Amino acid sequence: VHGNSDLYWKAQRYSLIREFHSRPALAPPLIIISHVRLLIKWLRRLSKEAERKLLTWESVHKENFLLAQARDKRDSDSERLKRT
Amino acid sequence: TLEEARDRIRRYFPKGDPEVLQAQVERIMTRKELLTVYSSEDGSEEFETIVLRALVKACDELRLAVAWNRVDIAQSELFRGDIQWRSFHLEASLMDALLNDRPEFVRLLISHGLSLGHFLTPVRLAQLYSAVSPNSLIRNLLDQASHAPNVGQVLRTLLQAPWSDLLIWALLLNRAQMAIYFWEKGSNSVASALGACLLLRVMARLESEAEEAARRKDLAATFESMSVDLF
Amino acid sequence: PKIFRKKVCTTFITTEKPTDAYGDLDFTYSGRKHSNFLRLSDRTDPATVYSLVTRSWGFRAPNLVVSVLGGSGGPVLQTWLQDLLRRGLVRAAQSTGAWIVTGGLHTGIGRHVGVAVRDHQTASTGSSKVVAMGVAPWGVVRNRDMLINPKGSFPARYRWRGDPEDGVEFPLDYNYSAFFLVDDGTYGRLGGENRFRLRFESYVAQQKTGVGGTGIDIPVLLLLIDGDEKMLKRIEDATQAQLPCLLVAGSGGAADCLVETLEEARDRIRRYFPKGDPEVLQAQVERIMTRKELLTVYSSEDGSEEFETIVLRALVKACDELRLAVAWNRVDIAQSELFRGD
Repeated sequence: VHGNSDLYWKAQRYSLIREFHSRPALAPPLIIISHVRLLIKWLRRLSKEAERKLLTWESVHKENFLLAQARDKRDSDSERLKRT
Repeated sequence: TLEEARDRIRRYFPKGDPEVLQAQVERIMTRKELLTVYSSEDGSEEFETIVLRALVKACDELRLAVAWNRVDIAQSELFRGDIQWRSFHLEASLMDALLNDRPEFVRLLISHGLSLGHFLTPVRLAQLYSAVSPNSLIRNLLDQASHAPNVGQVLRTLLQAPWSDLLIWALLLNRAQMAIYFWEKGSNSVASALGACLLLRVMARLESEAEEAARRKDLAATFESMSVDLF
Repeated sequence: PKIFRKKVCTTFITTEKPTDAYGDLDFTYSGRKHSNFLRLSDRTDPATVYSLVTRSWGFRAPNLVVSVLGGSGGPVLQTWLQDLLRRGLVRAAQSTGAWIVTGGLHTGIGRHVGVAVRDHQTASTGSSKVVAMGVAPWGVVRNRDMLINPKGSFPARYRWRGDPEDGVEFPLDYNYSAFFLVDDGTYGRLGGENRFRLRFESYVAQQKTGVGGTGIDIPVLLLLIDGDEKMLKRIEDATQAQLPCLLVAGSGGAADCLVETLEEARDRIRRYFPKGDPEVLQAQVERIMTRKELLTVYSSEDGSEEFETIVLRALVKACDELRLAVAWNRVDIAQSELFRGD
């Protein structure tokens, strides 16, 4: 079970980090300050050109990935045997 | 049809009733358009090209190539530069290639040059979501979406580049080769492979038939490995 | 990237003014990349044109430039020449690495070349494309009005309404990689383009292949198909500036010089192929016959095959061939040239 426990731990490692990033950063002996502040708020109730440059960069690498996939399938031995 | 010697011909082939049968054969010669000859051919070969020759003589042939599920006919009819295939011929044959499950015709007809922003009218997009077997899963999802075209609500209860509309179309009807081709043509590829993997696994848990749920889990594994390799 | 190419290139209407029409160019079709176009003056240098293509648009330096001329078959060309332009020209342009320079418009032999490029791009998966370029006069463009905004770096949505083919305006073809649009200022007629065309061909022919340099001069060849009377001045203006040429059988507009190189029956030949102006055109054809060295024949060949050996035959007739074998990245040519013990 050692390999499946590594695969499970890495996937859970994202949501554990996200839990600490989403916490009110004040220690639990002194955390009453942040709970008072959230109680007050409860009482009262990229740029476009940067995304275009990013997505065209992604599409360049997509095309190189698909061309190398087609060359690897074409130079395989079974498709040489089909073409002969 | 190669052409009184008429009365001669009606008196050594049939051997009886010359002038009545001559009136019959001349009735056939009134419509000599609808008559073909199979003489100087290969013999027991290339029957299909002569069927197309008879149907074009009696006159759409690209739509016949889709309907017979035979690709070499359509390919040879596109290399012939005398015809100069226009837009509405290619658009009609592409709808026949999408309603049926023929992905190699979709690849061949898009590579020839065709506008898809002019193609996907909302009438045609309404026709694609009605190519549904009535005892499937997407039929119940669309009917419950209208009970309270409406594919955005179907995505909500589950979750000019129009390539993403055809990707969502091919995922909801579980077409494997269609959805992979529409992934390879559109942009924003890493997020769309993870979105395809999510949507297929949600619909695979909700599937009644066991073979179709097995089919959807195999396709979702394919989209996961493509996002891994691209990233 | 758009402002300096607006200012350096100019257009004249004659007041010579900065440009407004350049950038990318998409069509209605899907799955394809963008083509580059530029509204350029007629009296401008090809030096900044070459630097604009090979450094800003993005293109490798050519190893070969072949210009396609003709166009006597308007609606339908023969299937024989259709197979020659499909196989023999484009597979050598894709293997050796080359530019095809034709008129960018639909008319003439522009459609037949562009269909050959698209059919080569569809019938195989070559993982690349054949760089075909086009020059066209600005006044003959069908709807040039979709190109006018002087800002720059934009896909201009070019449109085909499906119009009947009038002989005043012509639409651009959709199978080329880049377009040159020359603002001559007459707005009426094909013919005011060929000066910049021949100057740009000779400017490419003057430069050389290589990494930093130290290579052969890029061989520029001319490919003649049927054509009209308006090409005989172009054949002579080309062969005056030291450019080789090649001739296919085709029809009579090239068979004029084919028969005259196989050899008054002269005045006869000048009065059934062209059908007009005997003695002036006879003076032109005899100007071509002064330099019969720079003329080759493609008649009794395989057809759509062994194009590259005939290119070497034309360049050696006009005379290094081992260096051409290195520059084209093709090994069988050099190997066969080393086994020849002569």
